[PDB]
Amino acid sequence: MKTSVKFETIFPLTTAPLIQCITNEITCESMANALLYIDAKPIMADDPREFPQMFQQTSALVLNLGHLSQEREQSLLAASDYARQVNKLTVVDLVGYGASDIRNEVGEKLVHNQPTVVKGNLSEMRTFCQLVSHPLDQSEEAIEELIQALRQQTQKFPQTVFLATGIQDVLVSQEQVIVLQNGVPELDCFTGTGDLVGALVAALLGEGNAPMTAAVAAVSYFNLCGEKAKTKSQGLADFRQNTLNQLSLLMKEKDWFEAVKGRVL
Amino acid sequence: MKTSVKFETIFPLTTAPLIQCITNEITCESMANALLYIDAKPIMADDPREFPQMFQQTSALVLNLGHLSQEREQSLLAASDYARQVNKLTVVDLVGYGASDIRNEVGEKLVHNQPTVVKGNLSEMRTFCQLVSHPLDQSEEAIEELIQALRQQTQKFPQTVFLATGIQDVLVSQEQVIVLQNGVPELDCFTGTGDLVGALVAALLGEGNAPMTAAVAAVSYFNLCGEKAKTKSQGLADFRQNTLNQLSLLMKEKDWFEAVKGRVL
Amino acid sequence: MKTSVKFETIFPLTTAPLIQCITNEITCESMANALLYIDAKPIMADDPREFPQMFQQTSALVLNLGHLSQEREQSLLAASDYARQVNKLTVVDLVGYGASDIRNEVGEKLVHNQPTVVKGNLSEMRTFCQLVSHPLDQSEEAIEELIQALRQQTQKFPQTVFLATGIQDVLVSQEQVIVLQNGVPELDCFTGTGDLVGALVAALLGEGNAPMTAAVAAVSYFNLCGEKAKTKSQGLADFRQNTLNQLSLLMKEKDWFEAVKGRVL
Ligand SMILES: Nc1ncnc2c1ncn2[C@@H]1O[C@H](COP(=O)(O)OP(=O)(O)O)[C@@H](O)[C@H]1O
Ligand SMILES: Nc1ncnc2c1ncn2[C@@H]1O[C@H](COP(=O)(O)OP(=O)(O)O)[C@@H](O)[C@H]1O
Ligand SMILES: Nc1ncnc2c1ncn2[C@@H]1O[C@H](COP(=O)(O)OP(=O)(O)O)[C@@H](O)[C@H]1O
Repeated sequence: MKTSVKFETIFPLTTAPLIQCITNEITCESMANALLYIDAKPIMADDPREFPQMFQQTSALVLNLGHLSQEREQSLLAASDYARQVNKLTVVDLVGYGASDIRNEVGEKLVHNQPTVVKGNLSEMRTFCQLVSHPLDQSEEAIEELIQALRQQTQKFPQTVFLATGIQDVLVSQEQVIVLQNGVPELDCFTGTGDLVGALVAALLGEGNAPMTAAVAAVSYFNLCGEKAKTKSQGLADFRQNTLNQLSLLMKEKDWFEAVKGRVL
Repeated sequence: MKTSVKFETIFPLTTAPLIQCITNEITCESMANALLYIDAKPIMADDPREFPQMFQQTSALVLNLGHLSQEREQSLLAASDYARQVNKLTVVDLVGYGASDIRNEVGEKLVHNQPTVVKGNLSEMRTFCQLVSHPLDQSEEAIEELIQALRQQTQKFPQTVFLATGIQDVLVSQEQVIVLQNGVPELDCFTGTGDLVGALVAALLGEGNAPMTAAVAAVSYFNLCGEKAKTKSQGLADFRQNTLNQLSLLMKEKDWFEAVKGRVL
Repeated sequence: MKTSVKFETIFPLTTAPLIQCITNEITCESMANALLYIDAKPIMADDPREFPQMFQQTSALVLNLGHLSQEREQSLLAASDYARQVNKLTVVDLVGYGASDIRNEVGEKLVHNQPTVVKGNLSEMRTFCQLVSHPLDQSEEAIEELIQALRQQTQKFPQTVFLATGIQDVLVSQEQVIVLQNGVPELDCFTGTGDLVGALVAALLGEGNAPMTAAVAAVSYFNLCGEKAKTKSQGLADFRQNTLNQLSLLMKEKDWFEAVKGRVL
């Protein structure tokens, strides 16, 4: 990949950044492990009463829309407002956007507070951009449609980078459009791959990387962990285990990023 | 096993059914993974505000009694009523029935809404049938006692199949009594085997299988995954990993179901 | 280790003790598995409405301060009061103590009810003892400072054993001061090692062991599982898997405890 992104220097993380995750109860054990496996320090606290003291210590924040409830709604909106008040680097992951009105309402509010990164899968982001969601949507036509939609969003949210994940990943900012083409289809066959990509982005933001760099490196690294894992694995449980294991190993190969496939458009 | 159940055709699932799990926070990561490993699509949302929109999309529902709380109680009773109003295929898993009055009260209400399948372990189901719970209860006498008790229940709940899990599994409907004898004792030595069997039943119901077929195939497949896993495993963590891994592999053997042991009584 | 602690007899557990965990949602799947892997029987129920009936059945209780919320606060304080009223053996794990006032307030209340064991990492326990938390704090000076601080606490809480975990582990009671030196640094690189040590202590208390014995054996066994796991492992996911696996295997070596390193001071 012909790119401005300086991959050689991303890993290992050296500041042990504290990454606070206001996240769902389904994938949180694995999100905490992911973050530790790349030398970040996870904290999963979400009680608003702690925010003043916590936010002083954290380097970045994950606001994950998954498994909504009245309690998670209070935390998410409280953390989003507060993150805006104190300029906390923030990744918003629109898990389930489009599933219901209530999710959409909460999701829209998070994005309105102008986070560092907004993230989702193709379906969620298309829905966020008010496009139809019919895959047919991974076509070159549909990708170009979403790129344009996301570029219109970055005009309203000019300090926010948008990430849509899929067979190809689409990253859009006010400055760049990047399409990435790593990973394997088995990365859809265990729970939390999207959630963990969110946490990895936050981790890189917290270490000090620029937003598009954080997004491109997090997605690339995780997807290349999948690629390696597929070669070593038989069965999906085993494939999952190896992907998570690679988070701590792929790093050690001086030239892991040579496998990155993607265009800056 | 001399049986009417057409195992050859159960796997692989081809409709990618969306299975909604209103379940406990202990085993939910593994329930989501289980469902993905057999090509179902898990959704763990439980906020009643979403139900109208979600229920339009889901193919089957898991209502798991585990880790009760006031929030889980509202979700469970709301989902149970609504599932009845719209005839959603539903598996009720009476995790912990007998532990407390409050669990029993919630549990009874779920069963009163007449789900497709009611499930628990021997102890829970015996208690549900108002039998003593003293194992002594896995004896041929005690099994025959429970069969009769469950047959009396299917008279009140004639559209519901009952599953009691154990060394031997007991399945009772208004039409059939089946005893299954697969699995290994190590399937009691990691958390969630019962919970995942519930989710697998829902998955098969959602794909389109008849209830007793769904129950018999889910239990058999999971227990045969255990049998295979034991031959490859040393240590319980390792045994767990391999059981979960087999969910995605055993399927691929054209004749996995030849290992099924059980009588139609 | 020259010690009064009779390790030969700790494992295997033979009473299948029921250990109730009022714990965080991050590491609970693994805490339940841990307990099963050493032949305890986990129950993760935390609704106060069940306590009267549950407490009749449980052998020991884990009160984990992690992932605080208004719901977890009610459960924790309710369970702590009740455990005191009925003399339930209780392990209090001060996860996150020092992070916020609200955590501290809840934590102090748990310790004020005089549990069997209070546990945390060096940082948390130092903060509990009102010491500064700057590692510099693992020095021989800082260890001696904490020992003295903990001895002053056991004067207020003379029926409570205190455990501070780290490179070296510090155990203090009114009768003994013990420093342990097993484990490997990778035990900080997956989530829940501290949480699981808490559950293991409870498990040994529930089986019938004296408090300091329970604490010393739980910490030693878990840390020696890590030591073995490191020799078999490549990558952190893999190291985690093997540590958890060893919980069920190391036991089987007649002389596992010969590897224990530590002084009674
Ligand atoms: N079919 C695929 N081929 C290659 N990479 C994939 C595929 N599906 C998902 N991924 C990758 O795995 C990660 C998870 O993305 P995705 O599954 O789209 O998230 P979600 O869990 O929110 O639906 C992303 O980094 C994505 O690039
Ligand atoms: N001792 C055993 N031998 C064979 N199969 C077992 C044994 N214990 C449990 N199983 C199987 O494992 C699955 C889990 O059942 P069980 O452990 O009874 O559920 P629960 O977790 O609700 O107590 C069931 O399909 C059951 O048939
Ligand atoms: N660097 C280390 N070297 C040896 N053992 C360790 C190390 N770090 C942690 N442990 C051990 O692993 C277990 C987890 O302790 P710790 O990581 O301090 O808990 P927490 O998760 O609460 O911070 C303890 O039994 C401790 O002795």
